[PDB]
Amino acid sequence: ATGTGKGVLGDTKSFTTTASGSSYQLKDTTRGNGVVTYTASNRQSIPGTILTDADNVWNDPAGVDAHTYAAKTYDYYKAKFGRNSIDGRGLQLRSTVHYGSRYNNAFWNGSQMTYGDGDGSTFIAFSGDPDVVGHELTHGVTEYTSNLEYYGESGALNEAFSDVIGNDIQRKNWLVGDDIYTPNIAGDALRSMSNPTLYDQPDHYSNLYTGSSDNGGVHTNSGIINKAYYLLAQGGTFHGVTVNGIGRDAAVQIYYSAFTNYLTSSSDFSNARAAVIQAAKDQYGANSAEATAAAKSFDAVGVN
Ligand SMILES: [Ca+2]
Ligand SMILES: [Ca+2]
Ligand SMILES: [Ca+2]
Ligand SMILES: [Zn+2]
Repeated sequence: ATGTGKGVLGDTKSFTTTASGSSYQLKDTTRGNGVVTYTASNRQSIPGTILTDADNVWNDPAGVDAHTYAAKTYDYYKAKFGRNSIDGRGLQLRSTVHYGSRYNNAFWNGSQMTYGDGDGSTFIAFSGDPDVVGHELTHGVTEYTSNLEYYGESGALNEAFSDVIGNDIQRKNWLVGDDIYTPNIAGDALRSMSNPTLYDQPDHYSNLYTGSSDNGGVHTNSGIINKAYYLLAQGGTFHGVTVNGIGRDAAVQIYYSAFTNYLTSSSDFSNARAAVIQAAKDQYGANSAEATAAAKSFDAVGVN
């Protein structure tokens, strides 16, 4: 069936649902093994209950966006990368919204995407930014490919790949989480990929966070890798190094191959530089403008 409804930002969209007895479930059986979206009813049991609606016009902005953006992310991976869901074999995509009460985060737990509502002040419902949905689902992609550990540089790479892909899905700007952060302030964000230090992330390896909090800085140090991706795609001169931009299309192919074919669970930033150079060589040639840009983007952020 074709359901309709407003997302967290008030925009009407359509998506696929399933008629089941007297009502419709928020369940799309046409993408892999399914896209299925649940409510946790403001408690913390997951997955919770499949969301239902009597007339297929939905009034659950968070669930509309969780469901729609998971279907769009499914379409994006298959269309862009030839990948069928998280495992490449059609894994069912399960999302739960209204997790907890005023809960200020969202996460991938090894099985499904779970989204808090936010407290209404700092955050609104987290599925409202397709780059956050993209971000969380890409944590499952990483689990099934490089399986990058979630500590230190490995864990920062894990984070950075989730931001590169989430951001690339929407393509609105160089920001992450901007649609759901601080609804009373325009143009800020959880992270910036073009200017990471705006939100207290380092943009160069010489300012790597080396403390133990946050699993050794995994949401901090991703700023360095996000900056390298930005320089590869957009180009720039940074720390004296000029990177000729190769555009998002080519950059995201290079990073996708790098992070799914070449990195492994213990990889650090140096290995990521090697993997990104290799993917650029695979795709454009050993001495191509693209392979040269890949190497310069890492020179620029001080990863040798
Ligand atoms: Ca209705
Ligand atoms: Ca966004
Ligand atoms: Ca804001
Ligand atoms: Zn993450």
